[PDB]
Amino acid sequence: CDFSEEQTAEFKEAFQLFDRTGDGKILYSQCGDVMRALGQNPTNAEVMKVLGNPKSDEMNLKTLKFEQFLPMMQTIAKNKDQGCFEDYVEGLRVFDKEGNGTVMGAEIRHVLVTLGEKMTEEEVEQLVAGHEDSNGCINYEELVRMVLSG
Amino acid sequence: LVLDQLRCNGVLEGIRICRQGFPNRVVFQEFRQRYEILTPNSIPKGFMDGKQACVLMIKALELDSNLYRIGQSKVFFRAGVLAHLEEERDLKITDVII
Amino acid sequence: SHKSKKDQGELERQLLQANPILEAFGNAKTVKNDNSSRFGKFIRINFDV
Amino acid sequence: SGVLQLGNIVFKKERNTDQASMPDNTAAQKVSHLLGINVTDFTRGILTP
Ligand SMILES: [Mg+2]
Repeated sequence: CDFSEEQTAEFKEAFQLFDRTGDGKILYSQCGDVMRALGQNPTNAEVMKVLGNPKSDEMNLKTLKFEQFLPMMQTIAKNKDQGCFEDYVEGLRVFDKEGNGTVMGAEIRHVLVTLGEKMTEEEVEQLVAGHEDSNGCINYEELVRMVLSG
Repeated sequence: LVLDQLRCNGVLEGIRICRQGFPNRVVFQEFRQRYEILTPNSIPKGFMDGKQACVLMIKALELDSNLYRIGQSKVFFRAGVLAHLEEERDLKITDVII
Repeated sequence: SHKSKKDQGELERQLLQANPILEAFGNAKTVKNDNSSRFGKFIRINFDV
Repeated sequence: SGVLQLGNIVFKKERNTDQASMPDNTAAQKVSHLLGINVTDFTRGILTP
C-alpha cells in the first residue's frame, strides 16, 4: 500500500464531520467535497477519472462507502500533476499592467470568474482579503503564497 | 467599380507581401518574455543572451526552417506562424489558471 | 470598463457626443452620398501608462 | 554590482546606418535585474530615447 493503514483512523474520524447521517455511505458529491476539503486539491477531471464516472450526469445519485475513499486518495497521491509556485506566479504576472504586480482586485476576480473553471463571485468574495480604497491594489506574492500553502 | 477600387488601392499587392514575406516580427527579449511557457525545459535558469535563448526555443518548438528567419535584433515569422503560437500559449496559460 | 472605480465618466461619454456636433455642422446630402464629410479630422485619444 | 556591470554592453555599429545595436544583452539583463527594472524598456531607451 502507498499509505500507512494505521493513519486510516484519522480519515475515518474526519469523515464523520459533515452534516449528514454518516451511516457508512456518502454520495459522489460528498466524496468530492471531502476530497476538496481534507485531501489534496483535486480537479473535476481527476474526480471523474480516478474511480469516477464520466458518463455520470447527476452526482446526487451515485453513492460510495467509507473504505472506498482510501484507494482514491492513494491513487491521487501518485497520479496527480500539481505545478510549482513559479508557474502560478508567471500566470498571474501575465495579467500585470504596471510590472510590479499590484493590479486592482477586479482583475483577479474577473480572471477567477471568467477564465478557467469560472468560479462563483460569492466564493471569491471571501478569499479576496484585499483593501478597497483609492488605489485598491493587491499583491500576488503574499496572496498566491497563502492560497497555495494548503 | 469594385475591381478598379481594389487594384488602385493595392489590396492585392498588400496581401501578396503578407504571404511571401514575414509580416510578424518579435524582438528577441520580447519573444522570450512571452513564449517561455511553451518550452520551459529549454533554457538554463541562469542569465543568457536574448538571441541565444530564442534559438533554443525555436528548435524545441519543432518549427520548420522556412517558417522563420532569425535577424539581428528581431525574430521574423511568416503569416500564420505567430498566430498559431498565440493559440498554444492560451492553452498553456489556461491550464495554469485551472 | 477597465477602471470600475470611475466607471462611466464624463470624458468617455462626451467623446461620443463631441463628434456628432462637428459632423452636423458641415455634413449633409451630396450627389454620391447622403452624409458626406466636408472636413478632414484626425482624432488623437491619449492614454496613460 | 549594477554600476560595475554597466558599460560591459559592447555596442556594435550597424553596417547600413549609424545606429547602436546590442547583439549581446546579457549585461543589460544583469543590470536590469540588479537595479530592478525592465530589460526591453531599458534597451529601447538606451538605443531609442
Ligand atoms: Mg466622407
